[PDB]
Amino acid sequence: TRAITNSVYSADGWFSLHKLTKITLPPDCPQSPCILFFASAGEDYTLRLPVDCNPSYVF
Amino acid sequence: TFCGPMMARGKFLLSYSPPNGTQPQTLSEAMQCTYSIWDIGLNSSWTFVVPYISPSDYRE
Amino acid sequence: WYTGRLNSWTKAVKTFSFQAVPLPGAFLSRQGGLNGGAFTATLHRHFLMKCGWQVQVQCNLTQFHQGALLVAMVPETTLDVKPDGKAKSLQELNEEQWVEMSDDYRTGKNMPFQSLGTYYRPPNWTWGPNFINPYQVTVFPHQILNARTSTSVDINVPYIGETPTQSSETQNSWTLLVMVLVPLDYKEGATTDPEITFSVRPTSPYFNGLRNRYTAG
Amino acid sequence: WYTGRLNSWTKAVKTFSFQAVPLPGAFLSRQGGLNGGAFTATLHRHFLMKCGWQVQVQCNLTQFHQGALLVAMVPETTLDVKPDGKAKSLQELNEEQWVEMSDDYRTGKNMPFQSLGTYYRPPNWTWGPNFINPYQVTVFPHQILNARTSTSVDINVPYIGETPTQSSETQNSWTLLVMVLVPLDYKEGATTDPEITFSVRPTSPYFNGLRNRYTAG
Repeated sequence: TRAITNSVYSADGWFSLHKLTKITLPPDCPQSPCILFFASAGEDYTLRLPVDCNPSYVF
Repeated sequence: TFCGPMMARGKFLLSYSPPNGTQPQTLSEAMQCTYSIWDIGLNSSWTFVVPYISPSDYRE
Repeated sequence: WYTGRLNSWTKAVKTFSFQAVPLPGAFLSRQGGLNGGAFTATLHRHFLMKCGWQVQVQCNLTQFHQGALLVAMVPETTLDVKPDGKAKSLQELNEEQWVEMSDDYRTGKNMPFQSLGTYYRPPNWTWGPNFINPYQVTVFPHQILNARTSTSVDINVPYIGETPTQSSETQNSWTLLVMVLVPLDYKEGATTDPEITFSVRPTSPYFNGLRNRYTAG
Repeated sequence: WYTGRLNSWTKAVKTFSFQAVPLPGAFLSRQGGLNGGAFTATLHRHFLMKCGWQVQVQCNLTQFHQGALLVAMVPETTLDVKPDGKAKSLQELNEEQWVEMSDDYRTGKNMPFQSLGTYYRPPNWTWGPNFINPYQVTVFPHQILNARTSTSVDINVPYIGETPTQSSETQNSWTLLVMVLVPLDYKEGATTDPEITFSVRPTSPYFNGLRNRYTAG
């Protein structure tokens, strides 16, 4: 879950998004559209081996 | 058909564009039209057929 | 459902005068302040189309009004172009406000044509196949507009064409026109110079092909 | 059905800013110019209440508008009070026009508290249990408000509470809030700074007790 030191079992590469082609700008419409991203655990997501929390958030 | 080296690979894109104001130039513009993906390594001859489209029964 | 505004009726309008809305061509210029917004652009990214139409008209007169208007669907017309061979401009529309009868239109005389050039003698043009017969307009699907009972317009023309389908940017086989049967008259005080509004609906379309947005030649 | 007016969206509004309507408490002050007229007074002559709620929102953008708004039902909130422990005034509402994010709210730092007095040393306040997590607001029942498709708001929260019923003048377990996801932007000419309107409906209420009109302590 946490990576004290980079390791094979810890990191799993990266994910990226690429603009495939130039988008269309119609007459008199505003510019700079907005995109949002959301994350959620998969149906098979599972944790293990509980631990004690870091109390840093109090500060 | 391809004829080249041994340990080389690549990708190719095939497309068709009906008539319009002028022939498309950019791969971006072409991508909107009908197209297909031909991999270099999967096979060596990715056959292609242009569909018959016309506002009549025949053509000149 | 696309809606558009035409010019307003005035008593100054003569008889047999007219104006027309060539569908779907008028969309390109957004004729009468009309913007379909979806079909208009969808046509650009395609080339071949095949769809019907469904129109409507409205004009509110009042108890002390009188007049007669003729509305009909005339196919294969070519009256939406200037004699040279260029479509009219918005300024020209605002200027004319109406299409007045002329011997040229009666005879199909001044419809667009190609100049012969320097090799030939200048021929005397006399007649053409796209003449306009003012009286026999009633033959085609039509309705009347009487100030005492003029409610609205309704029509539904099936598809037509030399071929099952045609190119969008060029095809023109259906057109809507309005004619002033009886000059408008009324007593002052009620609604003066009522406006004319039009609606258009295609039916069972089938867009064909795919390509980037059409580019001017 | 009670209806009320909130402040109008402006592009000057930052992101994560918000405003809330704590039901049924807002009725006492007729928040947003709202007067139920029947329930508002009926609560006064009773003491214990148990009812649900049903809300709605509206905001009309136009073709050339863009933005994102977040609306959700967050229970057990206590953001409708000033840090001292007093609810804001109508002048304060008209001044602020919006609730801007602050580390205090992020940490629950400045929520109302009792002063210790002269016997104790002054403690350094650091944190509280009523913090606000801006990102995770989506967990509770919520919806988005995008200028391209924002139609209206709809929600129906069942009753909740530490006990089956509570006192009307004090109970607060449900609250409506709106958040500005994307700052508003648009081309000039269309609707500018659209207004925001809210509606509220209780469901299956059960008023309890009987006494004269409640008197201020």
